Amino acid sequence: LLVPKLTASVTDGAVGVTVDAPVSVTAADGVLAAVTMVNDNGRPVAGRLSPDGLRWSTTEQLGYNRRYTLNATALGLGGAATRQLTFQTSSPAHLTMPYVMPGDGEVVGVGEPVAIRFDENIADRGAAEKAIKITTNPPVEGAFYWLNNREVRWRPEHFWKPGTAVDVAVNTYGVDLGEGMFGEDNVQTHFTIGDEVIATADDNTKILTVRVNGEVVKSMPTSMGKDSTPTANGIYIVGSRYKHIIMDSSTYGVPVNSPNGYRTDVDWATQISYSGVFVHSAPWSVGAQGHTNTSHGCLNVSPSNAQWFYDHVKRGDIVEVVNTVGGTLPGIDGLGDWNIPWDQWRAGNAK
Ligand SMILES: OC[C@H]1O[C@@H](O)[C@H](O)[C@@H](O)[C@@H]1O
Ligand SMILES: N[C@@H](CCC(=O)O)C(=O)O
Repeated sequence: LLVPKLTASVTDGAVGVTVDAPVSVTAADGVLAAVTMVNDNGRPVAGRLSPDGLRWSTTEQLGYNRRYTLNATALGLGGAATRQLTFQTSSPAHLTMPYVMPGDGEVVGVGEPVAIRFDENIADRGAAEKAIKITTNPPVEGAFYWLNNREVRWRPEHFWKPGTAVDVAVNTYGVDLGEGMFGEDNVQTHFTIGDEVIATADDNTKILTVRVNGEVVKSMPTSMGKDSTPTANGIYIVGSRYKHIIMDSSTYGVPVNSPNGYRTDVDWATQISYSGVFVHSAPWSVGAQGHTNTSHGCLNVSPSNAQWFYDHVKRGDIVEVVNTVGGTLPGIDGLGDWNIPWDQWRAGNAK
């Protein structure tokens, strides 16, 4: 009695069809007897019909800047219906690829933020935030904050609880991130929080004390930045580690040949700020470690203590510096996120 009906997720003649979602077709009062989608070159798009014959959907990534033609026929006891629909997908001016840290499957410390760094400036930060889905278990409140025009961070109010699972789905493919810039692809990463490791460098004592789940496990004499190039106070996130590295002040904005410049090969170096602070082996200053500050800002320790730090501290662990004559590490350093007050971080800066 009733003629079958076709309903597609696109309209014939549409332009700017976004490719963040599959294209589908549904039949009512009948079943789908044939569904094909081809691009402007005639090549078919992969799809799948549901077992009950009522719903077809694309099953592969749809492309930017394509003209697709969908042909569908529904058949029912009451007759047949055929439709042909042609539509154009989004045509980006630019593409941007996101890069996520930390790495997939990593175990990181209680200070590790989620980091999503785009390779282009993001004109619509809110669109980017909306496209990033963070799952936590146990669930905890967190929020986004932009360090610069390309990199956004997500973290909770307080250091993570050990044993928390964190899942990051950056679903930017087909999403307009402003001014015609679209996501180059999706990215999906997962990590876990390990032991709580917090090392405190107190300028009053010139000791760097490492605590693991609240217990003191190591007490390292240190020499921090001299009064003219002091170590900033505050909370530092542990970054990369190196068995050896050439520390080149030009990497951190300071000409080597300038008064505060340097180019030094050091062993057992753990990065704790993008501004170039490391914990590292300093055989030349062992006499001053635990007594006086001599460095350009780095936390000088002994060879054995630097190796110990390399072996026992991981990305996302915390170093807190207190009581120096320096200022406070900038919240937007790169590893300084925890120095931003929570009310300010939570409010964000997407606008
Ligand atoms: O996503 C984590 C972010 O926190 C920063 O401390 C480090 O650069 C990486 O671990 C990353 O950029
Ligand atoms: N490092 C160089 C200058 C580097 C730079 O300007 O980036 C020098 O002092 O010799």
